[PDB]
Amino acid sequence: PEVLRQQLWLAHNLREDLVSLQLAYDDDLKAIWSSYPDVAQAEDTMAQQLRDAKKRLKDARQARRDAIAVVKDDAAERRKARSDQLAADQKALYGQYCRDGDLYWASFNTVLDHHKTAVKRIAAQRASGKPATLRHHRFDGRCGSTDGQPQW
Amino acid sequence: MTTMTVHTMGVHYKWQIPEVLRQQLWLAHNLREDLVSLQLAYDDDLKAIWSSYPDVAQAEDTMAAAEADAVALSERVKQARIEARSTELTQQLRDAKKRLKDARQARRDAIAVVKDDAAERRKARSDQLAADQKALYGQYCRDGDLYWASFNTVLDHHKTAVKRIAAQRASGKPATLRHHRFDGSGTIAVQLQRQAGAPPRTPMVLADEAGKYRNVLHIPGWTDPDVWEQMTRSQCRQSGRVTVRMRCGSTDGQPQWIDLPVQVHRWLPADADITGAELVVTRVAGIYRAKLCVTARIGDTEPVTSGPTVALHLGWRSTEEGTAVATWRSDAPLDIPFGLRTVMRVDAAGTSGIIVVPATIERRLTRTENIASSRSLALDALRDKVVGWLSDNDAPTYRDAPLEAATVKQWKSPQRFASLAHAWKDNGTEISDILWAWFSLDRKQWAQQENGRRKALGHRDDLYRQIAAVISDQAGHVLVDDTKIDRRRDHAAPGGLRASVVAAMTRDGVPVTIVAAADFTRTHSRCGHVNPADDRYLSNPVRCDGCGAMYDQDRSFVTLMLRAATA
RNA sequence: CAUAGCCCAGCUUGGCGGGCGAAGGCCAAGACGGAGAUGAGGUGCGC
Ligand SMILES: [Mg+2]
Ligand SMILES: [Zn+2]
Repeated sequence: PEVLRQQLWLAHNLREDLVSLQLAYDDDLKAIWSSYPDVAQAEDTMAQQLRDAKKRLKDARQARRDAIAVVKDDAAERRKARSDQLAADQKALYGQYCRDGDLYWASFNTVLDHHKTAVKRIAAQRASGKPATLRHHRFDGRCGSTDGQPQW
Repeated sequence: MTTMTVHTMGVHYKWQIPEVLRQQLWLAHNLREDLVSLQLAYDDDLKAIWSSYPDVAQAEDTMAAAEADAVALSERVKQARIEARSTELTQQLRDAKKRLKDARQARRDAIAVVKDDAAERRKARSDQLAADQKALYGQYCRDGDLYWASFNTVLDHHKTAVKRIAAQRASGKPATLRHHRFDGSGTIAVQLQRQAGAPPRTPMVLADEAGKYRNVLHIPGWTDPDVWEQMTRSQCRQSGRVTVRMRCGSTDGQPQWIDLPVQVHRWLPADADITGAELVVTRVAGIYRAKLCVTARIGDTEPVTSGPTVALHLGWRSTEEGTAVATWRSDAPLDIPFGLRTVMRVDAAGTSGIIVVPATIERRLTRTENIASSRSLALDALRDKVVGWLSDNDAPTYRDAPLEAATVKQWKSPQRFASLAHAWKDNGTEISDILWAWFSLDRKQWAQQENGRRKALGHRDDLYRQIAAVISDQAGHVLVDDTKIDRRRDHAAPGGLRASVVAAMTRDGVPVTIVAAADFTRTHSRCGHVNPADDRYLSNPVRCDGCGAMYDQDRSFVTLMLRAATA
């Protein structure tokens, strides 16, 4: 049914918005970290002959992580504020997708868990030195509401 | 017009596999497995009938006793090795081996002498085998969903395999058929029926959308190869992206077709006569690669008359820049393409050369082996970690059944771990992350651990095939010998070079001559003296008994091959 | 997730541009009979 197709389309749309919000939140954290002059200097520094470069690159990579740890406490409020900002924006998507949309709330809840599950895996994965991330997945194709009319 | 040719066409990787094709491969697997089981049953019946003869019974009892003595002496030798932690006992074991071989010869003789008596029994069993196969066909086709062409292809593969195994058992290794697990990789086929007094199934007939085979196989957009060789590679590879309609099979008594995206690189000559088309599905590192093969009949080529005689010789002696896999000599100077001059070396006169394989093949295969070892160690680490977690925690149901540490401890193949991981994608358990963190990583490695190998091996094959071409370009006659250390020989593998050279010479019509290489290496070309010692040749060069000067054994080999040819 | 390999219209080799389980392909030289990884015995599927 077209209702089924539209719900999936809304489901695909919601994930992109959540992915879009995450990277901006991810970028905001990067901007928050880059505020410290020590962090910025390391990032510029970060920016047989193979081994020497690799060693210096990771040392620069480690130093940037080292600078993150020392000033982690002093930036906790700033990180939380953007974290609170992300939650509010994520809350706003519920109104647009569910309160003002025909998407089923169970579908939103399920995807929200999946993204939140995904970021937890991702966040620790990048920590030790093993990088990977969310990227935009292209759309490929009770049953919620329909102009406020529930359909089955 | 007798020669058969087979042309390959690749399938698009962004092509899925329909449900009908999976059903066909599943049925083909089941047929092959029942056939293997019946083959083993038939072999067991034959062995029992052989054993029925009291002389054969006595010979078999003697053989069993000799085998028991041999294994007992092997156990004693193993115990002596363990106690020494690393000659008379070995001599006793050798005596037991000799006795076992003598008993085996006696058993073979006993079978041979009474062979004419159980011929009726053997024929009756074979007839029952044929009847069982016919019943299988009646089930799979007359009452099943298999297409009769695929059944014929599987039967032909099976009967080829049984002859291979019988030859191996006659020629040594007591190998046998082994059941296999349905990984999802198989073979399907379609035949082209041409009754008597019928027009040739021309490739142009196939491209017709209203042809006599529009319901069986249809490859639109054929081109004459004479025009084809002038089209640029651009329009060539853009023109070949075509859509093959193929009869695939029936489901609930309804024919089903598939529409493969294929990229055709060479077309068939207009006078050809197609025979059949077989679709092969291969699995490598969890990627379904497919390939369509078309077989036809083509007129032969006139054999050449002019062209220097070229002699080839094989080895596996090493060289600093790669394995030195062959040495060739020519009657007259030869021309070697510039793109191969670093693989097919040539001398000053142009009549002699060395074929080496660049060492990059060896390095890549070594990388594959090291990735295999590292994968094994990481596999063990994951096994230990999952066992520990299972011991210390609850077990969420897998396949709706509790998981036990003993069963997990007995796993050796990655397959069980993979299925469990895909089962626990999102259980939320930490082990699941531990069970996914491994998984993804290895499939990156698994790809490499396989693909590189094939890719690397492909490269080597290419060189050999290319070499074949150049010789058939000039040679009026080609001669071949009838001939870590083993690993290097498994990497270079001159057997491939011999097979490719013979195949190319057959296709091009050049005469191939198998020289009797008997008493050649011990023979020096210049001094004409044989050398009885069989250990001096392990190094190069070797001193000559009849002349007292070191010489190239391979160069003398090719010189002798040419001399014997030039008689 | 290792630090260079693998993949992105048959195959191998080069070159341009991309992807790390997903994407995105383009160009050039050459060659080409499909039918061999002991890892399994599941009685449909390493998604
Ligand atoms: Mg290709
Ligand atoms: Zn001599």
